[PDB]
Amino acid sequence: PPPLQAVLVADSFDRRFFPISKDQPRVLLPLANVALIDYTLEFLTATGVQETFVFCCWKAAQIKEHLLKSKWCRPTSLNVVRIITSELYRSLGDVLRDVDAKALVRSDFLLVYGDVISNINITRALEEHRLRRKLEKNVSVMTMIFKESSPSHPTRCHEDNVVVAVDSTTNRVLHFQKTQGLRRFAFPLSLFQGSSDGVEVRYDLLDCHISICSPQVAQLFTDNFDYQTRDDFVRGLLVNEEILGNQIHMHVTAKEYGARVSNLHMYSAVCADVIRRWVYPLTPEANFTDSTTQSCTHSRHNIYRGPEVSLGHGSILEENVLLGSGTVIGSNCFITNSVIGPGCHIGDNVVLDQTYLWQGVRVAAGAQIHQSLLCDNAEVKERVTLKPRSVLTSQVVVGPNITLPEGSVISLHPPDAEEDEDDGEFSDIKVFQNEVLGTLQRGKEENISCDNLVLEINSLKYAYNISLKEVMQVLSHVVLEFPLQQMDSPLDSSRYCALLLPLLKAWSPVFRNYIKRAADHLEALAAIEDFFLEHEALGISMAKVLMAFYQLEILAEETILSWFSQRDKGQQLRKNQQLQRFIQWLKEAEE
Amino acid sequence: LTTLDVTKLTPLSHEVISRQATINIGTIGHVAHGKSTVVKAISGVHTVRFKNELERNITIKLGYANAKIYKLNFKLVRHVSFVDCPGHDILMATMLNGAAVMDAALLLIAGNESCPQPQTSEHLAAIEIHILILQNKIDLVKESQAKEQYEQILAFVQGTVAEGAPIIPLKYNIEVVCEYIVKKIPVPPRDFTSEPRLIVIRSFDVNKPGCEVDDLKGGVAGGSILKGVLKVGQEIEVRPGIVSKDSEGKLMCKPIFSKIVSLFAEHNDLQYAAPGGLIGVGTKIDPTLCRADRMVGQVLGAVGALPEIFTELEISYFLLRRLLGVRTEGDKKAAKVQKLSKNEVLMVNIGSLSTGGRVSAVKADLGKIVLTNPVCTEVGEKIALSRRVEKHWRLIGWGQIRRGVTIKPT
Repeated sequence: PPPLQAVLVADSFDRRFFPISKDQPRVLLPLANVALIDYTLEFLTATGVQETFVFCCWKAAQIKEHLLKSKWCRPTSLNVVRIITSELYRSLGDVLRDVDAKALVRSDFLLVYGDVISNINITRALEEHRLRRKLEKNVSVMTMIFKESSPSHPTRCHEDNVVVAVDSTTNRVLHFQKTQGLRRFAFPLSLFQGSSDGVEVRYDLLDCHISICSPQVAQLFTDNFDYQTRDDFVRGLLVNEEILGNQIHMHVTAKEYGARVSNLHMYSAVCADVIRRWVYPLTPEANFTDSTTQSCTHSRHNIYRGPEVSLGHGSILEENVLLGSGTVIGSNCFITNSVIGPGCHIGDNVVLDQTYLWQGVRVAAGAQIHQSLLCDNAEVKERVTLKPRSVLTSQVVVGPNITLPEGSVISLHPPDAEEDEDDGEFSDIKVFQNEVLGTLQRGKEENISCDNLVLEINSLKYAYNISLKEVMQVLSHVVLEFPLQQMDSPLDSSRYCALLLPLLKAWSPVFRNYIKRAADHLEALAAIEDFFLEHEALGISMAKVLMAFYQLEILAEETILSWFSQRDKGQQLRKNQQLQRFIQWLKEAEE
Repeated sequence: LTTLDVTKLTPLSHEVISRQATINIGTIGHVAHGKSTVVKAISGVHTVRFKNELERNITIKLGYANAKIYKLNFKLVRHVSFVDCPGHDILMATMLNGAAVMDAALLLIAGNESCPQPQTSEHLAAIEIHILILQNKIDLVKESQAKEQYEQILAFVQGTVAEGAPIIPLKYNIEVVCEYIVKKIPVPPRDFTSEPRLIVIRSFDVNKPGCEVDDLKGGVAGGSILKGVLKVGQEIEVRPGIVSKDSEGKLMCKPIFSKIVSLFAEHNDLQYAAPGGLIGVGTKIDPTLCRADRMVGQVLGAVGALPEIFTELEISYFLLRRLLGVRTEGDKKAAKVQKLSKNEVLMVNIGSLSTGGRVSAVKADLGKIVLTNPVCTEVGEKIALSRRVEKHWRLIGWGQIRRGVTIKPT
């Protein structure tokens, strides 16, 4: 087999990090003083990947510059990394389509995102995938990696929770869905018809967002050009099983760690896990990205101390604290469960609880910081309290004597930030008639072409298997009722004549094409008689209505004479002077 | 055994010079991919087996089936290629984007039921446009057959608005249908004097694994020719060519030049290719650029076709209000085409060129569709617009190209 390859999408095509991601890509955000790209590159290198492709679109220049100075771009790195940039990328589907276009891969590559923290060794999963592919002759197209977990774990965010129904004896994924906002899950019966021997429903799987894929995956992505996410591919493939089977299998790990950073909740959870050595050997003191700045020593209660930290007198580090190089801590401080970047300056009598400080953060004396994030070079003035879930972006200062609420997100960009930040704190046939009327109303507003309008009317008639005589009656009734809608409550004949003018002229080709036979003309006249009788308030203008049919050639001159000759109550209405005058005028004008 | 030669100037549709395939006839019916048995009984089962690979677009590719009609120790009178794709929506979208496709139709109606499939077939036949309906409900009682015929006549009475006046009624029915087709099918006017133009719908790599350096054949493309006649040895060019974006800029397309080293139909074809069939023009192209279905979507020109490479197209459209002929029992907003949402991927289908395009902007009369790959069709042609509602691409509307972005790389 050829050397193992990997496609590393270095751009999340979704903005879950405004306003933080407005000046720094999510891929370059420091988790434990080390960027996420470094973690995922180390994971790829440690598992045997020998060739990696990074596809970065948003702020690709910064990612390129950071990568070129990294360890993996050295000539001595066994994991060769290729950097491909393009502004046209919009989704992971675009990346896979480009991979298939340039034919980057040859067989059984790795699909991971650029923010995946893991220590998983995929040797067993890769061997199982290859053996299954060899035995089934190119049926299994993907092998997704999952981690055994519990629904109550902090890593199990509500957004990315997933329930999967699988075949327990072959590890084949039969159904896959997300549980965001759902209090009750549903599974189609088509799962049980094939693998009736064994079916399991698993909710204890954490999605590591790692997949072992085949070039057939890229081929399917470029076949269905509308695919944008891996979930779209999985769903569309699992629903289209009768043809192009192309089944998907899975692998479950129990003693290994893997999770992707999608939001601040996942960021905090993964940072806490990394500090507490849950991703061994990817520990802060391991210095897996060899550099002079990120060296530190591990002590009791998971205390990581860098060079020249210079802790003050009386300050207490409780547990799970990482201190960067060049940091300065005051006196009588209390830092716990916090990560502090290099070069930070901390005042006296401060309290830090589950907080994260990036490079250059300066904190004045007496501050109280709990469960908040402080980006690069953020500053806090004297006696400021930050309630949980607070975010301070880069170059942000907070004035003295203020207690930011429990959701404060402030940056130098006014719109995206919830508060602009600065050196201060504050400041049966019935449906057919309705459809015909709806189409006619929509067509008139949008000025629909006669040929297009005729096709739509014909399509509806053929769909409902409507008859020819019924269609003529329905068309006349719908058109006549539509002219009545022009006047709200006039109940006059003048309004009916005004409305029937534009309707007859604009829709003349449609009526003429539909009403051509003599029998249809007789049916149309009968429908007009019912319409005139049902609208006797507007029926005084029936003479104009009769003239309109002759003028538009929908009803012939003999048709009007035949309708007038045939009679009763309707004949008395047709015996009026206005009706008689129209017949005499039409006969004389014709000849 | 035929005796095709290489001496012809002005051939005809019914001329015996080709005698392989000159007229393409569609086949849309309620068989639901069951028309294969009828086609085999009319044409042949194993007639088409010359190049196989891993199928990619099973339900989005139009398939042909060559067949020669013989009459009166029999002599071949006419040859027609039967086209039948899975799903009438794709065929309807392809046919109603210009002309020179599916000159004839055969409505495979059923005498057992009158389900919504017949209505959809009738709507597709009306939208696409000489039809010839036929009922395959064999093994029925005489009274049952008469009742089915009466029901079919009642349906055809309404269907005759556009074209609903055919007549047809195991191999005896096939023979009767063949005789009726031979008697009724008219010769369509095809411009043989124009420059040849071929649209690729199937690509192959004939070089088997572990082959020697001597028997190394490659570049065996395929597809259909609309206007013109292709002659072996001519210098042909691919309008799309090879598209690369590694230059850190806009997409650059370099056309590929080759020579027609062969021309193969289902049987052994001559050095000249005629329109109205599936002719595989095997050129001198490297198999690496033409692997299994890796060249589909390119137009193989001859004299440098004027159609430039288009990246984005401004198309004025008339979106259809509802699904054409689809009125289910529920119809809970399923048969209702919504407005053109921004950043939505739609299947632009210009003639037989199936490509993908996302909507970038629109103001109430015209959208600006950015295509997933460049195309070379025209500057004012009619481009259909489709979109899937549930795992099935379906027609949504029409379009007329008004402007575009041109790419002209050397």
